[PDB]
Amino acid sequence: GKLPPGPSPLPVLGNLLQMDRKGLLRSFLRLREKYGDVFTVYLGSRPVVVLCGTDAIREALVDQAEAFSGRGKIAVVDPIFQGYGVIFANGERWRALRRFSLATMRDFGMGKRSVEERIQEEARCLVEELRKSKGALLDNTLLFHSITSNIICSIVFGKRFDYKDPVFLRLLDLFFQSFSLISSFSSQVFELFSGFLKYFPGTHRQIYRNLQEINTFIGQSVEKHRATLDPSNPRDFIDVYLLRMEKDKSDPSSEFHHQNLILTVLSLFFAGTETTSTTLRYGFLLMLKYPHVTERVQKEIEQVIGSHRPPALDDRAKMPYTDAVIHEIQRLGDLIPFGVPHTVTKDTQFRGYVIPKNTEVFPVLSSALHDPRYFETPNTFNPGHFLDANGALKRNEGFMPFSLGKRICLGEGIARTELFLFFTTILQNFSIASPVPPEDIDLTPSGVGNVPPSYQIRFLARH
Ligand code: HEM
Ligand SMILES: OC[C@@H]1O[C@@H](O[C@H]2[C@@H](O)[C@H](O)[C@H](OCCCCCC3CCCCC3)O[C@@H]2CO)[C@H](O)[C@@H](O)[C@@H]1O
Ligand SMILES: OC[C@@H]1O[C@@H](O[C@H]2[C@@H](O)[C@H](O)[C@H](OCCCCCC3CCCCC3)O[C@@H]2CO)[C@H](O)[C@@H](O)[C@@H]1O
Repeated sequence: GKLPPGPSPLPVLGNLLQMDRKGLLRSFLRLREKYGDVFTVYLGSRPVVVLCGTDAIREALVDQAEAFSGRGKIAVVDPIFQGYGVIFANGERWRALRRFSLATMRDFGMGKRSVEERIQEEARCLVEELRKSKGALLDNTLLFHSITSNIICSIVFGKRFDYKDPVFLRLLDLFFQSFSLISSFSSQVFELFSGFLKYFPGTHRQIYRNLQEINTFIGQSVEKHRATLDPSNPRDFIDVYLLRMEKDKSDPSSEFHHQNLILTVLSLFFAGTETTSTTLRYGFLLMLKYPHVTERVQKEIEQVIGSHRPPALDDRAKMPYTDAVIHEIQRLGDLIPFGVPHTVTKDTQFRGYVIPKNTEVFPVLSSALHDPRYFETPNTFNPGHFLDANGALKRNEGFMPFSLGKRICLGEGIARTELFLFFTTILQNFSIASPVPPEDIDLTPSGVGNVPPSYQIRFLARH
């Protein structure tokens, strides 16, 4: 090869002068145009292989799934995670934590009720809360952050919080503030030059402080769990982990220690809230812009579910139009546009190039989600992208918003359940309106995560 082709770097500065000022995603897409679907870019000293297009991403993450199963650091959060917890671990630590997390989230949670039942109940609480606004203008950001946070709380703490609980809201505010800071231009600069910038004030110090405050709270919950534990009846993720810590106490090689507990719980909040919340927020923005689509979803809800019974996950298979709409919301939403960093786990043979062991790799998910091979109108909201000639749901190789391979989103099922039940339970009970006429609504957004514009909305009780 030897490494994939790319711009010639400077020492220290890497490919700074070949980057685009609009950000990392724009820098990558521009470089793609010159160098092709697989290229090397130096971010500071670090060479990083970038994978664009559906093929290159699948050839890596699926065809060499084990080789591309490594996880890269994110400079602004590494001082917190330090390669612990389920997202940022590698090797055996990652395998053990992922195996445990998959199994546990599937089986243990608030009131012994299933994840689906907990989401249905959160949706019922949400409908009750929206009813109280009586059609007032609101910004739905807070409530969407609240319901997605409450699902993770149900899983990990075995409880949910009232929407107006002030301590819940103080910690929610400072937690979600972190995402904006992580996806900012300043944090992208920090990705490049952290080795220098860590010695100076900046967003990285605010991100650190916010997440440490959350870690303190998680620590306090772990102590409270331990003090109230019934080993015959584990409540939630924390109880199950404590029991595993007990089961492995005599094994100093075990990953099931305190640091992995705190940071795995943090990881579930970090990965499980913002993306799901912003998807819902983006979805409702689209539903304001395209009332004919929203009307059709409501028609389908009426036909399949009706106007009394709450939506259930079983309904989704009978609702291909609504399902296609959710797919298209995720696709156009493109909330994690250049993926979460991977690494190769060994020197890796890829398209004639050799990628040394531990080289970082970015799967540019955006480039699959906008691939014109797979989506006739990639920049236009089109639920027909996911519907066949008989009006049935159709699957698409370009559709990869949860990534692919061994690192695929651990919470894809939960996220899928949340989108379906929240969208349908809301629309079953409320129509929507806003001060801005549909044609005037602007969908224009961004870093590791995408962020749509702020907007007002009215939830109008139907009946
Ligand atoms: C619409 C919502 C969501 C989207 C689009 C999304 C997408 C993603 C993506 C792109 C990744 C990176 C995979 C990779 O490394 O290539 C990821 C990882 C992850 N996600 Fe999600 N996610 C969502 C919601 C959730 C939820 C609700 C949970 C938990 C219940 C969750 C848990 C995780 C975890 C733990 C990882 C790290 C996986 C690993 O490193 O093994 N996600 N997700
Ligand atoms: O050689 C110095 C100058 O080069 C040209 O500008 C270049 C670059 O030198 C110029 O710096 C600019 O790049 C923008 C800086 C990139 C930093 C932004 C990064 C911050 C971190 C994450 C996102 C990327 O874009 C142009 C790309 O062609 C200009 O045409 C001339 O002013 C001059 O020749
Ligand atoms: O006297 C203080 C206690 O009040 C009650 O509630 C506690 C705690 O038990 C309870 O867990 C609560 O937590 C509120 C904060 C929840 C934050 C969770 C966030 C994590 C990150 C994403 C957003 C959600 O804090 C309350 C105030 O201290 C508890 O019922 C009792 O333990 C005790 O009476």
